[PDB]
Amino acid sequence: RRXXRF
Repeated sequence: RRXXRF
């Protein structure tokens, strides 16, 4: 979630 959201 962190990576795609960022």
